[PDB]
Amino acid sequence: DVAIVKEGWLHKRGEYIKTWRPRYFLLKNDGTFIGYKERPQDVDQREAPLNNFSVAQCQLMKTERPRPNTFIIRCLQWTTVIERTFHVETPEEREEWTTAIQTVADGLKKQEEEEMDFR
Repeated sequence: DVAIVKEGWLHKRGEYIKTWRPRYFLLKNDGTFIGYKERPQDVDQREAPLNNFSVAQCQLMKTERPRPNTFIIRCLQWTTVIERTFHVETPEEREEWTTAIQTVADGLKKQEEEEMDFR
């Protein structure tokens, strides 16, 4: 029952080269957040994504420097800290994305609690 919640272009900052590159991202309701260099094609041939990570259990932060309307997805995975940084042109667009991501994460957190509580 996995479905795309929101998709669109985002300016993503590199993990190694801290430069910014346009990436087409798709957020699914199972937590999947996948980004491509180009908008995906309809075939088993379609190139692999450049970014692929679950937003489950992650935290959303907003910042204005160095670029305004920046949002960061931070996940504490074991001993490794994952941080993915994105920028959009307007604060409205950022709210659009952060709300969508937070809703998906919250849904997954709800499922987690229902599995782990009072077992």
